Amino acid sequence: MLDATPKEIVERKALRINPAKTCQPVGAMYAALGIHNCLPHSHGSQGCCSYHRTVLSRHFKEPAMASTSSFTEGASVFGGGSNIKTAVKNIFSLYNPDIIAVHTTCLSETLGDDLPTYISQMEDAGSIPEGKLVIHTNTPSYVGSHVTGFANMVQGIVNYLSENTGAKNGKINVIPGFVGPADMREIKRLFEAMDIPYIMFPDTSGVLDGPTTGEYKMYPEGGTKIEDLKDTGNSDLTLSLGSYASDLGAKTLEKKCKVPFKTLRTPIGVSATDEFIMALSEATGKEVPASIEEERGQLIDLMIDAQQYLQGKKVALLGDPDEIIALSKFIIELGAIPKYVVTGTPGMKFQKEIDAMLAEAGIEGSKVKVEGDFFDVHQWIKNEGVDLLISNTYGKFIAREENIPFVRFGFPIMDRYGHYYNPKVGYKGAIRLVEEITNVILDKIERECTEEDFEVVR
Amino acid sequence: MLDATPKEIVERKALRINPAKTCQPVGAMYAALGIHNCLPHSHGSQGCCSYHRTVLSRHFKEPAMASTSSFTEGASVFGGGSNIKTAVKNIFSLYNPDIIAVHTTCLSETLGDDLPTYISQMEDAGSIPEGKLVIHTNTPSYVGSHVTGFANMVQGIVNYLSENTGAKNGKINVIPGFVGPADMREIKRLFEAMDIPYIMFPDTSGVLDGPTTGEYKMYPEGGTKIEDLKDTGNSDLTLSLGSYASDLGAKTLEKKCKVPFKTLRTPIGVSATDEFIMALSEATGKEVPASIEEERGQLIDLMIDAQQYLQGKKVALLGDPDEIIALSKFIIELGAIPKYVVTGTPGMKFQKEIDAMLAEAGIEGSKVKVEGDFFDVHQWIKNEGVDLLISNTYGKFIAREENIPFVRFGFPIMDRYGHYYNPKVGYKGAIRLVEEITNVILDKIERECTEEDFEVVR
Amino acid sequence: NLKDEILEKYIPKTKKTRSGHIVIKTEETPNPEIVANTRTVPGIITARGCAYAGCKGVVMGPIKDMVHITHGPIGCSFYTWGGRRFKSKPENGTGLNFNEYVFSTDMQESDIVFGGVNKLKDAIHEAYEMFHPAAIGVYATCPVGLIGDDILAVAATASKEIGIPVHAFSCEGYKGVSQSAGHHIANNTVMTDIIGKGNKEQKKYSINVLGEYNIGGDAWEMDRVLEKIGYHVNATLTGDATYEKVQNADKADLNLVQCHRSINYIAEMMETKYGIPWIKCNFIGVDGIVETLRDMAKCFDDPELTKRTEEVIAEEIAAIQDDLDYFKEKLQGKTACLYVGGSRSHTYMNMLKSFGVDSLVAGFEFAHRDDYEGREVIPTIKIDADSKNIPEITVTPDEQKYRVVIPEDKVEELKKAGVPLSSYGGMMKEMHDGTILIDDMNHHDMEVVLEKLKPDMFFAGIKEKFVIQKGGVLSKQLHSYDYNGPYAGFRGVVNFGHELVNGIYTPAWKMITPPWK
Amino acid sequence: NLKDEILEKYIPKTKKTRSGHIVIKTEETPNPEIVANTRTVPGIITARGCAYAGCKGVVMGPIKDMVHITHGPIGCSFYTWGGRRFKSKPENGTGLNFNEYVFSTDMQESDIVFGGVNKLKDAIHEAYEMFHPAAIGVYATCPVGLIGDDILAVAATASKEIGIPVHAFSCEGYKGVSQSAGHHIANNTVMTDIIGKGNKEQKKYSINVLGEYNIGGDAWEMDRVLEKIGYHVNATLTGDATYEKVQNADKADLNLVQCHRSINYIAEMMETKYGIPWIKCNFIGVDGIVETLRDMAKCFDDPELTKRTEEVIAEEIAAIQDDLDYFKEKLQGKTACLYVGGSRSHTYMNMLKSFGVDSLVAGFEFAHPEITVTPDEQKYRVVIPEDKVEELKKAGVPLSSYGGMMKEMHDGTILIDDMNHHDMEVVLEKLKPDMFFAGIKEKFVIQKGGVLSKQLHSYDYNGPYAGFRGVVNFGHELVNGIYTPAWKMITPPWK
Ligand code: ICS
Ligand code: ICS
Ligand code: CLF
Ligand code: CLF
Ligand SMILES: [Fe+2]
Ligand SMILES: [Fe+2]
Repeated sequence: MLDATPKEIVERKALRINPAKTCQPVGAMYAALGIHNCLPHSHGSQGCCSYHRTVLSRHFKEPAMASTSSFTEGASVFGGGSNIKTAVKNIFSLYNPDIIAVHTTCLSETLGDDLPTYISQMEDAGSIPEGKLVIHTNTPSYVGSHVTGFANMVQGIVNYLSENTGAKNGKINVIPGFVGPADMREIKRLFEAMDIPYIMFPDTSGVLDGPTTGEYKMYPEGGTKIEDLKDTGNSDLTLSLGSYASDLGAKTLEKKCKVPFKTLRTPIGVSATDEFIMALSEATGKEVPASIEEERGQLIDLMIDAQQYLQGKKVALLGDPDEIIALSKFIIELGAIPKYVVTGTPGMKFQKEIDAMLAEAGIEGSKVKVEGDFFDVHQWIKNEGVDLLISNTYGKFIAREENIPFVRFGFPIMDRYGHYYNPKVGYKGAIRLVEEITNVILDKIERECTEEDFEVVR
Repeated sequence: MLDATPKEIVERKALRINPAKTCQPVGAMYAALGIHNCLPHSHGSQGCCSYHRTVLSRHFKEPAMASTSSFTEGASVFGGGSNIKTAVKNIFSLYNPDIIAVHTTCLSETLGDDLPTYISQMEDAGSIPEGKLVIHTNTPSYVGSHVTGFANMVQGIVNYLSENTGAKNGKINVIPGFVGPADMREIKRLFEAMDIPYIMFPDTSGVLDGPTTGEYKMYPEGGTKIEDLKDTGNSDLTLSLGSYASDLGAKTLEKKCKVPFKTLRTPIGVSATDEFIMALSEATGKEVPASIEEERGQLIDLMIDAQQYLQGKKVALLGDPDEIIALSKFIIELGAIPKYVVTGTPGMKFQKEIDAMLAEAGIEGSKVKVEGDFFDVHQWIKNEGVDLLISNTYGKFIAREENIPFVRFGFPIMDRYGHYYNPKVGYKGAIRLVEEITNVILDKIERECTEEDFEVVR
Repeated sequence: NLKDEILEKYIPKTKKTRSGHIVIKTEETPNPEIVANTRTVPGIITARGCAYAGCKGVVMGPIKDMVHITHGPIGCSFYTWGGRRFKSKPENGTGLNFNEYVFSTDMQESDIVFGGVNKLKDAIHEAYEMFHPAAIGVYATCPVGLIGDDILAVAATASKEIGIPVHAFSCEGYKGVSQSAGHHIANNTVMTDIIGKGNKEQKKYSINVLGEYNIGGDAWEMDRVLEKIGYHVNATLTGDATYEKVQNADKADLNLVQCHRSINYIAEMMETKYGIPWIKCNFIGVDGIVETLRDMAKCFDDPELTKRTEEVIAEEIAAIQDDLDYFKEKLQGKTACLYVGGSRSHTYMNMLKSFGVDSLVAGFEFAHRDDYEGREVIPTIKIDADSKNIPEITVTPDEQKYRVVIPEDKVEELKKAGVPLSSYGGMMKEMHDGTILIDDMNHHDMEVVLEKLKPDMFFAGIKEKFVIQKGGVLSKQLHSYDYNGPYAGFRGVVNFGHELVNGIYTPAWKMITPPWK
Repeated sequence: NLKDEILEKYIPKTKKTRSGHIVIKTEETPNPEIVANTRTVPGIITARGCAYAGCKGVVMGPIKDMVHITHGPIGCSFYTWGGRRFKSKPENGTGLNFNEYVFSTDMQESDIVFGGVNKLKDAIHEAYEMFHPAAIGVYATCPVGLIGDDILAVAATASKEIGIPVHAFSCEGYKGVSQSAGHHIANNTVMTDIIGKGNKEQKKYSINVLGEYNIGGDAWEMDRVLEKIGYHVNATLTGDATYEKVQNADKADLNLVQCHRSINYIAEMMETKYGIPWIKCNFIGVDGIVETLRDMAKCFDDPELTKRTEEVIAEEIAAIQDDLDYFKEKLQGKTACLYVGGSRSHTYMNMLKSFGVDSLVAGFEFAHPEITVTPDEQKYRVVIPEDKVEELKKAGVPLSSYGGMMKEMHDGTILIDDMNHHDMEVVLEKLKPDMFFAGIKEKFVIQKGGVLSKQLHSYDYNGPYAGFRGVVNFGHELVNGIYTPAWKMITPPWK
């Protein structure tokens, strides 16, 4: 397993191996599925759309609908204008979404396609039926990652939809960042327990974690309603969860509609969940109810009860920046050590936040890399080992080859069932994480001990 | 590991090895901690109380308070009357519970100690202060199991406290059986989602799964309140979940207070949860809400999504009768086979119920045994292997020796952290069960496949 | 009429273009003309992929000791990371195997604006120095031609410096209309620059299996039976292949063509250049396996081979007959539809029919007219604007290596005995009257079929699986095999049947409706 | 003062009995009279166990190739199923090891009403035929005497039919007042019916370690150091012991007594009967370990053994010194209380003191047939001649005697016999110690209050804690506990 990976590290500046990111468009496709009755649309060659729909189905074990402009060599010479006008005509009549959310590929971006022009030409020709909507964003794959793509699509939604009409709704907007449907559900549950009215967007709960009822519905029950997306411009405040995924939209909404915003870490672990709860309380004067305080105390109880298996444990983490920042802090809060910490998504923020929390905890000797990949981490592991690995499915190779306890986290997870029902955020999610971590640590201890070291209680 | 277990079998009628039960009193202590401000009391030699407190702490990673009559050799001659009277004086003055819930040991039962007399003498002598209560049950360890002990303490609660005052409360009583605090939480959540007023008793939620707040409270915030236990005689109906743990109390309540009852299976799996929900609907005329319907449809989605890993899998199960009956049903509902099915608790019902479901599914060649033990199951496995083992912690020896995917379930689980926060009942609990089953099946496949049979998607 | 029901909702322009892609095989016209290999209608919700998928992801990727470098932004590389289940083992237990890696140049904005050729050059050298593979591949993606990168020249410059082959593939995603264009692009370079470059000596009874990618171990199961009968499997293009085996592909006497769509260019060109004849290989389902093995025996015309062929067939059938009987008892009378890429539809229909299951509709992503109706229509076909750009390679006989493998006398007698030497009659030839075929099937089409025919099962891919299953209908995957297999060969019929019966009889299908409804 | 704060809430009668059980050990009275070994006050929330736990669970159970049958209802057996962490390995890789099993007669109502001797006889025979062990043990529980079962006779009859020893132990739970009575019951039968039945040849520099149960691998660690120096460890009673090694315990020249409370009857009787002297073994903490090793050296009085002893000590300490300095830097200045069963209180206090941790309160659960032996004719021998004993004592080696745990503790230490929940909570509230070591029943009670509680019985599922490597394990786990970040996150930020 991974035989070709040398132990000795030679300088590597061009060849990317086993990436810790994918390209923008699927992040925008995911955001778009968080709008009710929306068809995502991929403006480019159809290979992209098929691959992007595919990963979402492998991760969620659910349908993932989207259409494409299907560029051929013709569009490569003359641009994709005619392709997208043809698409929109077929989409509204065959499939009747309420809104089409268009993103782009490396192909249409390299060509410089002018979506705002095609869209106003479509309006003029009457190709967009009364009461239907077409929105877009630009998602060049050679910039950033899928996280950037999600961020760009959220900006698109506010560019086209959000309007301040004078009629205050008394609500808080929450942009949950690039997180799963179970996390969106948990964030909503906590708003509801504090008694705070809100609008969450995007929201993929009830879209990518849906029931089997015996009838297939092209547009599932969930997703934020268009009418509420319009209403986000009448809210009191926007909470932006995860700066990489969420800030662009929150800042855009502030510029466009004068809704102030506050940036928070993705609420994974103790401090980051505490900061989210304190923000809700400070913004509304509402008290923290007993239910929420009990959950927190149960998390603390677990952290203390299980402490011996966690203290000083060296952890390798790979993933998306917002989530890996928050999770790294939780690892430190558990008494463990983020040893190797990598994201494939470019940006200075990650390096600064990880370096800072490591210094605060007195931890020296860790490696933190922005635009690093799984091959980097594997080589690092061969030089100095770790006790725990946390990443998406693609860490399984390292986990097996190096015999490391492994926790699946982030995107995509394509090889276990039900993860899309399991929160990782809030006090409830933190409990789940501690269970998973201690479970795999204990499993290893028990697989490998001699029979004479075998234990009934742990 | 367990090298002394022969493969070839010689019938044992006297030597019990690695039992699939323990004695009544811990079940009674557990039921008692399900009463608010109650101190459980062990009427016998102090070694029992120490062992019984200890297993509850090993299982819950929590305090488990109880007092004891501390019989000495003298009691073996003059009975335990004087010991309990002295105990009660010390308990009220030092520890000041609102109720002392007494159970017995094999020693007091063998001696024929007469608790009703001692209690009425303490009453007459004034050793029980104004507003305080002492209740008892009889829990001979040579009869039945810990499940019988729970049943008996529930009957004791009813015998002493339940009163029909003519003042209807419009509530349904629910006796949840010998299940964990997370199961009690889930059952209550479902009542609340159905908008149905209820009294649950016993209720260990908030007692054996409680937070760390920085201050130790001898009597945790949870437990059913004495005033609500009295009020159980004014309810419209009692739901008895799991006949072994709960019918005795429910029948005793019908005879004493004229509250009718219905007996339901512990709500593990699809049919058993559906039966609980339909009973609640039918008793109240309340509609089943969208949230519960969505949960069920998610369970169904999961059972279908993960079907290939479950179909035809041979499963060995050991544990307590109400839980194993309902879990065996769920195993069949998953498309799998209950191959070896054992409880250490005596009674005909287990045998009948399991035989019946195997025959309904066309399953032959399974072995079902009442008053079997882990040594039995190990021998059977050596003759014909299984794909999955489900049992308490003590299954881990067989799991390791025979290399079998292993799911911890039931009582006691002393070697992982957080299980007492994880429901196994309802649609939510069934989802957690399916996740655990499919995870351990998948982990084994991946651990043992050759490198060229290694897989990114499953 | 199902065709009319499918077409009804399309707008006029679309209805007119789609109508020709739906046909029905009848007794009156058993080989109906179909419109195929045209551009996808924008917005219609296709399952098709791109030419890069066809080239890198499908044909070239499985060559295990060649480093495959995607020259593009990161997604093109990420989405070819283990999703397609070609199986590989290290040759002789020790050779290089890069199956667990994906390699790329990870193009950034600077590469788009200023050209990416310097980064590609550096990446090729880094791969060489780190891994010393047998060869390197460089695969174009959407931006590559547009930004001006000459990958052919970068590759040739690198190859001279590093001393191993470097092959460039211009498989930009927008070329052609589907994966098919990618197959063609790969075949051209494999033929001209890899096949015949080796020097190994030919063994007796040597065959190649062409257009076989060892998905889920299929090729190893094929090889198990072929080697038992007595053949030497010289090369499999390209499932579990080493570079050097492809280089020695010319060292065979007969080419078995499993996937005609993906590998027919190489089959034709090897016949022209080296004299090696081919036959269609149908290694899915008992009927196809047996016919393939009997056809092979007759080509070699060896009394021993022939006797062994019959002994092995008889013994492999006897070992699975109890399972076959079980499948039929459990499944007969059920109905299915299937949706494939470009091949295999009739063999799966035939395997299903051996279980008593009738197949009503066969959908396709991207099969060509020659795949449906036979190569005899290749003269009548005219390449439209969208596919005319893909080079058509021409080879000439190798004076020194050419050989008459089977004399023309024997070739004539074989065709009279029913052996289709160096020909292929198409998928529809074999299908039952009443079969409805849909080229470039889409979501709308699929949903009409489901609603009107109510099949018990609809076999497809990962994008459609959960769509079909949400409606209560079983959908087993024909590409990934739901992470099992093999499905090819004698043991494959058992794996397929076992998994199918397990799927149909899963209890949850009957629990979907809650008891309060 | 503390004694009076603890006593305050007790009702008058309880107050009077409990007063004698709490003492403050000072320079005025270097060892004040404590009341010990009295009945537990009913309802007071003790931690004590029963005589069956002391006999089967503690002393006898660790004998790995003997089948221990519990004669009683199922619980007595169930609660001795792996909770006490004596470690065993099969002898020479191949011998019998029953550590993962518990065996019972699983008494039912019919056994209570009509007697259980017939079920016990069948269970003995089934165990013999199924496992062919070195011996079988039969252990009484609460109902056994009362229902009229003569387990002595049942054992004797079965031993004669099956041809291996079957030992009956009348360890009914209600006997005595604590696990201590169970120790005594086991010791009598081990001394009279097992020790001395062997016939193996005695080796040079032979020692036994008595009252050592190999919890978490303790005995293997102590053997490592002892065998390095050059002793032959003849027998450990009973950690990782075979039945045969117990039978050959008389084949040694010196008995080390680790747990004096549990094994003193055997130490005293082996001296009387075989003339093997003993010394107290304190193999916890560097000071105890080195003092133990220097006393053993003085007893053999062999110049090479004495030299190797000092060489081993120096290198063992050198190997861990950096760990010990780290523990002191991280822990000095903190305070501890301890709560043990019957032993070890002072060794742990000493080890804690070597890290700069001061111990304020030491609690105990219970530290304090009567048989007589006489010199074996064919086997008695003077191992250390008459006044060589005198030479050793005048040079600080207490040969064949023990001073008591209290005489060696610093002044001011408060001691509580049969400590109860009420007492413990007063101590926690008044003294506010940084840590309070105890057992599983107390651990979560203490830790709910924001105080670290590492277990002194189960070692929190780690170990060894004995020996040189044990000091490092203990210190490492202790530092990890104190510095767990969650302790400082208990209060939420909205408070
Ligand atoms: S190559 Fe083709 S789409 Fe012939 S691109 Fe596709 S591994 Fe399909 S129907 Mo995936 S023409 Fe192979 C195919 Fe068939 S990837 Fe595989 S299953 S037999
Ligand atoms: S025998 Fe005794 S309670 Fe001396 S009954 Fe108890 S394995 Fe304790 S303080 Mo558990 S007199 Fe041993 C003991 Fe000490 S079980 Fe262990 S730790 S040194
Ligand atoms: S049709 Fe085919 S897969 Fe698509 S891009 Fe083009 S060659 Fe490639 Fe690539 S990086 Fe992402 S996945 Fe695309 S938007 Fe570009
Ligand atoms: S003091 Fe000791 S442990 Fe107690 S019983 Fe008595 S010998 Fe035994 Fe046994 S079966 Fe259960 S645990 Fe008791 S109530 Fe009886
Ligand atoms: Fe699903
Ligand atoms: Fe706890």
